[PDB]
Parts: sequence; structure tokens; C-alpha cells
Amino acid sequence: PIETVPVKLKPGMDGPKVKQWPLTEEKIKALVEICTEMEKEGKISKIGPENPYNTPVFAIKKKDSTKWRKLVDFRELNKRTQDFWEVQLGIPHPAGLKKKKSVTVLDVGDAYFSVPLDEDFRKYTAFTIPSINNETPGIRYQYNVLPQGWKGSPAIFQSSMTKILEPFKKQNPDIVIYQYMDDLYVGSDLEIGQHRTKIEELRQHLLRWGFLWMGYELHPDKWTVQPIVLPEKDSWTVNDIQKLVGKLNWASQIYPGIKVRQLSKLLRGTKALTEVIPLTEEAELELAENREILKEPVHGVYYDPSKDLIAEIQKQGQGQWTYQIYQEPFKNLKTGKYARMRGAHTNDVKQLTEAVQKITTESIVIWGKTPKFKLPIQKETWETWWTEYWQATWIPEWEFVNTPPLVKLWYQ
Amino acid sequence: MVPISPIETVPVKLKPGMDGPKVKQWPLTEEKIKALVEICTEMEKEGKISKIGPENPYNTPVFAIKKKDSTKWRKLVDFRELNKRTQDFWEVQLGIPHPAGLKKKKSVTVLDVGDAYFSVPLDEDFRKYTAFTIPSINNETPGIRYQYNVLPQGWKGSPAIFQSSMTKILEPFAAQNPDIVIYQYMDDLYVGSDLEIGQHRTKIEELRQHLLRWGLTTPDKKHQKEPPFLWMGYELHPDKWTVQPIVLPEKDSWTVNDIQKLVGKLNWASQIYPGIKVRQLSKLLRGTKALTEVIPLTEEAELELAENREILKEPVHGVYYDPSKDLIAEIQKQGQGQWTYQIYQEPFKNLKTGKYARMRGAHTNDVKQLTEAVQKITTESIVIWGKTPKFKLPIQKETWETWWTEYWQATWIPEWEFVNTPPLVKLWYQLEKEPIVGAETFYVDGAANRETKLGKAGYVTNKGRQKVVPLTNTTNQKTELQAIYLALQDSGLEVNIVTDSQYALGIIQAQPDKSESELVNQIIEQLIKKEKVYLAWVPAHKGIGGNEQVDKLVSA
Ligand SMILES: Cc1cc(/C=C/C#N)cc(C)c1Oc1ccnc(Nc2ccc(N3CCN(S(C)(=O)=O)CC3)c(C#N)c2)n1
Repeated sequence: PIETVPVKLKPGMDGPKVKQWPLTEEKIKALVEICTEMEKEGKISKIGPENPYNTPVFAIKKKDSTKWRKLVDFRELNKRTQDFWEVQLGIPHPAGLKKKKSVTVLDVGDAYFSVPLDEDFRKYTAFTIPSINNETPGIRYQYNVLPQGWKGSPAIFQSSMTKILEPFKKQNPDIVIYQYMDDLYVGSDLEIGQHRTKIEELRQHLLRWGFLWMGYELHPDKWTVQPIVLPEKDSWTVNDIQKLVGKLNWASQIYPGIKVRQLSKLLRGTKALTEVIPLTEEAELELAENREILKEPVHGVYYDPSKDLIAEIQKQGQGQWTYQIYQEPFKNLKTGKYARMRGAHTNDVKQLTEAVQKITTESIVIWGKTPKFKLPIQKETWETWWTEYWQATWIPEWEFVNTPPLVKLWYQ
Repeated sequence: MVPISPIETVPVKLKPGMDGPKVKQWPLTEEKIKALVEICTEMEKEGKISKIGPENPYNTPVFAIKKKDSTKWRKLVDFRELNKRTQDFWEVQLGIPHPAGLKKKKSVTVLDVGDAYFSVPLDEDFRKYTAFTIPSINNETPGIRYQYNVLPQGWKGSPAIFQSSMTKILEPFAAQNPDIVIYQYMDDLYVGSDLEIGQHRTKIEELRQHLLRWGLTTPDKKHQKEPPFLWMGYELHPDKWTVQPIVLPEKDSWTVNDIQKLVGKLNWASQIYPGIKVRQLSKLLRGTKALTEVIPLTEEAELELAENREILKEPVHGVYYDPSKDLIAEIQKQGQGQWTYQIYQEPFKNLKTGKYARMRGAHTNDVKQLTEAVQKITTESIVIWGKTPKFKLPIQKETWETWWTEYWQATWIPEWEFVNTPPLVKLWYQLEKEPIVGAETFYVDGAANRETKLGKAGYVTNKGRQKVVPLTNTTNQKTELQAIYLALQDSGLEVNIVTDSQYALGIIQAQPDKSESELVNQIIEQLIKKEKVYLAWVPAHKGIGGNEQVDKLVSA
């Protein structure tokens, strides 16, 4: 692939100029080793002071792997890189990928390192290996091939990727294959025994066309909008009915015909919070009609590919986390819950970091893009620790919630 | 003659769309022209500059100044205009090391590389933008036109290209000599090692050998400075380090400029002098931009200043970094949102100290402030030493566990152990998770009139207890807090409180122990006195009894 694809920023935008955040010694040393070999293979080259651009870099360890991996936070360059229609007016996201029983995620980012980058564009991929205590000038590099995590890497490589997959797709027309950045999402509708064989048969086929040997198994069978559930009790206290009316009042924003008049009629008076109130006939009926309403999906929900996906997360305690994906408030396109985050029963940030990765993976499978997160964490805490538990080659966007939402109780 | 390697040229361009500078040359006195021509003729003999013809359409003004005892004129080229038009560079000298992150070096040499700076050539396609004109005597001949061939002093790209060119030259020497360290600062070069006085001198000669390969003569710095190195506001000693002398001035009339220069000294001194406080002195500068306004010191600002003179009475020093020893950081609460910390490896031998101030906000608590300080120390330590220190914090392990497990946000502090240094950070109250059996249930509500600012706050309870209080100069949100305060005031040690105020719940669920709102502070003082407080929320105007009865009582 001698010919480089002409890449340009968007009009009136300079290249990225993002500060490199501090790195630990072990991550600096790791990055030095990785970049020393990469420079020997011609993938990157030293640069001088006439390059003012910078993109942050750090080191992770992929899911259950002891080898250090280099990750480049290409988020700013991706927004400044022009909106890509490399081969056609756009790729139609496969709506059938979210309907398969099993989906395997392959990291095919090493195939990008075989096609060179536009010479005029390499200066925008500049990054700095920082030094401890600024005791030496930072090691400055720029990329010579397509870098992992860049928006243009799958776009420029799409013409070359579709030809590698054409004979495997020709023999398996029921297997869906989707690509997002450095990842290949390969799903089927069959028993895992033949699935790992197909997956192993896909990576060997990729190996003959020029890998990593790691996979990530998913099951989008159980991905929907989790229903609003009201309690079933035989004796209701005043406090129970108050939370019930409060939950129903909240659901009334989403659902029509939600009534609370007969349930509020139970609280006629100034009673103790622990006093048991018997349900009247008109109250159990109103509660019953509300159960029927909440059984049905939300009216007028639709995904708009022009708007942003918003992902909110609530900390529920005991390693449990709830979340909702939407574009308009009260029009949830997906809700869910997580429990017992692997290897973090004593670390809130590690659990939240793993939750963000899971929700992002689910959003990629369903809509083909990552959502913007509203994180229940202070900026300085998340900012300091999230890279220590990050294991995905992509990085989404996030903002910070500093006021406790009252709706945490309603997703409990 | 011995061949020398050419210093690789850095390609430089102007900002996109812009041309070169075309600034007119000022008229100069005859005695000034004679001094420039002499200087530039010498510079032309050294290859620094070169004569050019009139086809070059660019120009940068040149000026002649002198020193009072130095019996010579000096040559100044005002590159302010060319700098505005020159591209941006990777400014690699913005951050300096911190002395607490350095390793003790037995021997350290200083090499002058001032004559080395001129060996760095300038991009040939960029030299035409550095043209300048010496006016002729009486303006009767064409002015002498020159252009630079090397990095000009005062140009935008000179420091970055010089530092980068010297870094590239030293990279083979440093990478293959791992028992030494090299650092560049201005026209000086500092090489340190733990070798013997003999092997150290050899490496300096080996390094002088290596610089001759590109033809760089480097003698020792004129007047070899004895300990300590006065560098970037520090005192670098063979085994210790500290800041340059912090002397606080005595005065009976303090302007806001005096308080500004003050705080700068305490802030700079707070990195080695433990316990420095700067808030009560910073509160006297909340909002002002004129610098003579004599602001009288409060009794708290004097007490804070006098506490600083006591800390600054004797010089303290920081030790250098021993990577073989653990890194420990200890924090102390100091009051009014101030925190101090010490970072060390051996007890009482601090590497550095520092302070953290509470963020600006309406409500806060000690645990949040302690958490923020920990993150700042974490980030600072990773910058200086590349690792997170072990923390010793004044908070019980049981307190922190109860906090983060019940906190609505995700929070985390790295490895830490409790140190029994009062005042200890504690939780001042904890709301119940379920309603309390046998405890009186207080249904509260408030309401105000937007126009006249009149309002009412009160409650009704399950035992028939009632109260409604009229209020003046109040709002809806204020009467909602007042109603909760009345229920806390008038209830026993255990109480259930029912409110419809999403505003009040948002404040209390944030668990503050101190507030800028005097009314919130009063509510906090009431929660501390209680035993069990269960705060329940209901939506308003939905017919919830108790809530309905007291909503009508307070709404006119
Ligand atoms: C070598 C060096 C020089 C500089 C110079 C700046 C200036 N003016 C800066 C850096 C970052 C520097 O680099 C590093 C890197 C790691 N570790 C250290 N450690 C260290 C240990 C001891 C030192 N000396 C203290 C003062 N002298 S003396 C004759 O008594 O004044 C005794 C020895 C010095 C110095 N110098 C430095 N330096």
C-alpha cells in the first residue's frame, strides 16, 4: 500500500495540543520499551520542536494479559479529523449484531500498522513519553502508519479490510461481522463450540492475510429497557405507600394514565411512618391499572443517529450499579444493572471504570457509537484513577454529576 | 583541521497566511551607529550574520543600549514582530524538576555552553525573515543590511531549537553512560555522578571529547559557584535542599499589593516549611484589582501571620529522594478548610511539604476535603517521583468505610493507614435507611410569597403536635429549610421527618458538616445532637396527608 490516503482536519481547526498527564515510572518504562521497538519497525519516528502538537499516551493491560499495551488518547484528534466517507456515504450499522446469541470481540488493531499514513498528516499524531520529575526532555514521536485508536484508521483501512473478510463472509452468510475502531465484532446464532471454531477460523484467515489471540464474548440476548417494577405486599406502611406514590409520580413523566389519587387517599391524615395502612378496593385497582401500564414499552421511543447517546450511572451499593442510555430525557433506549464487579469489591472507582467499559461495549454493538457519560464521581477523583483500570482500546466522553439525583431510589 | 559534524537544522515556517515582518528602522544617533557597525562587523567575522542586498523586503528594528559601568554599547534586535508571525514550537522547558525528586550526587560539574549556542544554525529558508538594518551616518548611504545565520537571541524558536539540538547531541553520551546525569539550564550544563573524584573528572573530559565532534568548546563556568546552587528560587546543597530565604516584612500599613507579595512568599515557602496558612491573608484579597488599597488585617489575619513568623523563624531543609525507601505522605486538618501535608521516607526528614485549600462552594464536609487533598498529593507525587505515596490520614478506618459505602458517589483513596493526630476527621451525622419505629413523625413544609417576601414554615406530627412560624424576607427554598429545622428543634432524640422539598433533600443527601448558609449550619447542629433521623421525601400537591395539611397551613 504505497499510496497514502489524503487526510485533512476540518476547516479552521489546528491539530491537537493536549497536555500529557503524569505517568508512573512503570508506565513510562513500559512505553519506552514499546516505542523503542516500534521505532525500530518504522511505525513511529522521532520528531523535533517544529511540531507543536501533542496527544496524550499511557499504558494499560488488556483483559487478563500481563503484557503492557500502549494506548493513545486520540479523542481530540478524532473530533478534529474530518468526518469520513472513505468509500461510500457511510456504513449502515448492522441491526442484526444486537440480535445474535454470541458476539466475539477481536482486537484487529495490529493490521493497521501495515499501511502508511499521509505524510502531511503524521505531524498531528505527535505524542510525548513524559519523564519523571521533568529531569529529561520528553521523548517526542509521530506515527508513520495508521495509529490504533484514530478515527481514520478503520476508515482508510475499510477498503483493505473488506477484501480480507470477503471469502470468510462468502462461506458464512449468517455470521454478522462489525468493525468499530480497533475491534472486530463477530457474532453468530449457534452453539459456542462451533463459535470459537469459527472465531479461531477467522483469526487464522486474518493471519494468512498478514491477530493478538484475544477475544471478548458477549450475549446481546438480554439487552432491552428494564421495566419499572412496583412492590407486591400484603401489608403496606405509610412509608411504603409514600415511596410508592413517589415512584409512580416519577414514572408518570414517562408513562401516561399513571394515577395516584386512590393511593394518596390512603394517607388521609397525619399518621406514623411505620403504621400499616390497609388498601381499599379503589386503591388496589389503581395500583393494578398502573402495573398494566408499566408492562408496556414507552410511547414514541426512537434512535436518532444525529443526536448524542447519553449514559447515566447510579451507585446502588454492594457492588451494584444501574444505568440508562437515552438521547431525550424519559425516552430510555436501554436500561440495565450490574452486580459484583470482577476484582473490585473494595474499590468504587474500579467498579465504575468497569461499568463504563461494559456500557460502552453494549452501545457499540447496538448503535455503532459510544455514548457520553454522566458519572456519579467528582472530577478530581475520576481524573486521577480511571486509567489504572482501563482495558479498552477506545475512550468515551464523560461529564460529572455533583448533585445527588433523587431518581436513584426509583431504579433501586 | 578536524572535521566536525553539522548540527541538524530544524525546519521553521511562519504562521499560515502571514508574511514576514516589515518594521521600519528607527533613527539612531551617530555615536550609536558607530557602535552597531563595530559589533556587527565582528559578528559577521564569526559567521553569525551575513550581509544581504536590498531585494530582501523584510526588516526588524535594531537598538543600542549600554550599561553604566560597562563602557560599551550593546546590540538589541527587537524580534517582537517576527515572533508574532513565527509558528508555535514544542516548548520543552516549561516544567522544571522539583528538588524533592532529585537523587543525591556526590560530584557535580558545571560547563558553560554559551559559545555552543551560536554553533546551532538557523533554517536557511527562514533566515530572510531575520533581516535588519543599521542606519547609515546622516542617512547619506544605504543602511547596512544583515541577516542571521544562527539562532538569534530574543527570537521565538531559539530556546526550543537550542535545547532540542543539545539534547540530540547529548543523547548518545547519556544513554551509554548510565552512571551520570546531565541537565541543561541556560548557557550552563550540569553533570552529576556518584563516581570518585577521579572517574568523575574523566567523564567530564569524555563529555568534552564528545562535544568536539560537532565542534563545541566548553570550558568551566566563570567564577565557579560554591554551594549552594541558587537555581529557580531554591538552595541546592550537597545533601539537603530548601527555598531561598523567606523573610516576612514588618509593617503597620498593609496594602493589597503587600498581601499579594506576602502570600507569594508563604506559598513558595509552604513546600518545605510545614504548617503554612495563607487563607485569612487571602480573604483580604477576595475581590480587588487596584494595588494600593490599604486593607486592615483582621485579628484572624494577624494571628495567621504571626503563626507564620513562628514557622519561618528557623530554616528548615528537605532531603533528596532515595528510591530504595518507601514514600510516605501524612496529612493534618488545620481548620477553615485548610490542610497541610508532609512527604518523607525517614521519619522527620521531609522531602517536601505543602498545603491544600478547600474548593469554593456553598456546602462541604471534612471527608470530601480530605479526599481532594489526597488526590492532589497523589498527582503531585506521580509528577515528582513517578509513584503514589503511602498515606497516613487522621481518619479511623471504620469512619472511611462507613463513608464510602454509604456515599452516593463513587470515591476511593489509595493505600492509607490511620494516624491518631487530632483533630480527627469524623462523620458528624448519619441518616437512617428505614423509618424509625416509635419515633414521632414530623410532616414539614414551607412557603413564601415571591413579591412581598413573606413566608411561613412549620410542621404537623402524628401526635397532634403542630407549629407554624411567620417569616419576613424569605424565599420558597429558605422556608423549606426552616421547616426541617423547626422539626429538628422540637422533636426528641429519634424523629422521622417528611418533606416535599427536593431542594432540601439535595443538600442533606450531600452530607455537609459546614455551610455558607447559616440556616443549613443550624440544621447540621441539630442533626449532630439527634440519635436517629430518617428523612423521607414525597411529591408535593398530590394529596399526601400530613403533607397536605401542613402545605395549606403555610401557604397563606
Ligand atoms: C544534575 C542536575 C543538576 C541541576 C542543576 C541545577 C542548577 N543550577 C539540576 C538537575 C535537575 C540535575 O539533574 C539531577 C537529576 C537527578 N538527581 C539530581 N540530583 C542532584 C543532587 C545534588 C546536586 N547538587 C546540589 C548542589 N551542589 S553544590 C556544588 O553543593 O552547590 C551539590 C550537588 C544536584 C545539582 N546541581 C543535583 N540532579
